[PDB]
Amino acid sequence: HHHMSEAKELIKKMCDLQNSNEEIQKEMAGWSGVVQYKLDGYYFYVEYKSDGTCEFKEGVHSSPTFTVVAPPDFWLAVLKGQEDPVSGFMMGKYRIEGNIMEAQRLAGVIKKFQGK
Amino acid sequence: HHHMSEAKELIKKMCDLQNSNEEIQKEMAGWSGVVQYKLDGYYFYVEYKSDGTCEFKEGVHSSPTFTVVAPPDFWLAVLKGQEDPVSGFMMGKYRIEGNIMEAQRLAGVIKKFQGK
Repeated sequence: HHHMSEAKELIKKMCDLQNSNEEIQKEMAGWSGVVQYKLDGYYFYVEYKSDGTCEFKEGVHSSPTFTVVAPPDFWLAVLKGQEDPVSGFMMGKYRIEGNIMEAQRLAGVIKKFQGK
Repeated sequence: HHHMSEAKELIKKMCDLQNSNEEIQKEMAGWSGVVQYKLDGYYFYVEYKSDGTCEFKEGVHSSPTFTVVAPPDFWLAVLKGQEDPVSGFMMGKYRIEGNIMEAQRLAGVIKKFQGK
């Protein structure tokens, strides 16, 4: 049964798995932010908390770290490891709004030269 | 003596310091990419190698990971820790072209749910 909300449902399942798994939480800890998704009309976001837990939220956040705008079938395939999001991005299979991660990467590299 | 190429000269000094410092290299290791700078007419880039070393290059790379387009005086202040690039970005004090880092962040989070 093919249906367009499967990608959303899997992101939700993965939030439940993240919040239930002590090892994933430790790997995600140390960062806070919000990823907004727009999958053909389905609007939802995941808030990531610095304790490595997260929260799946319906709708649209007024100020996310970044936004993924993608076809649901392609995003599902990405979620299941059938498709690469880096290479997919380079080829234009979806789009991204937001550069705060580039800015944070810059800030962190600069940090290492502080006092030298 | 105020002059517009000081920010560039400091990035160059920091590449020399990175390549001379065993501890910064270990912190930078594991990632490869290219950051292109455009500071009022000064075009130069830093290639980051996965061994944590780098290379300062004159001109323009045909395909960078991302590009920083900023006023040189503001970028100098950022380099010296007098100005915050994250908050600076949010306020529109400079701009960034490229979203590959958002894409890589997505790929890495997805990785943790592989086989679960």
